[PDB]
Amino acid sequence: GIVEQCCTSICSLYQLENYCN
Amino acid sequence: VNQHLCGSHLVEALYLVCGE
Repeated sequence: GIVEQCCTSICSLYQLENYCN
Repeated sequence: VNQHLCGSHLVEALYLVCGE
């Protein structure tokens, strides 16, 4: 999920945007 | 530059890009 993708690894804007709301 | 986003930095990034 979002912590694995953006915290453990590095995520792009469009990955991050998939978690909006 | 740290490109990882954790904890409240991750929440602030979401607030920024999602606008809420």
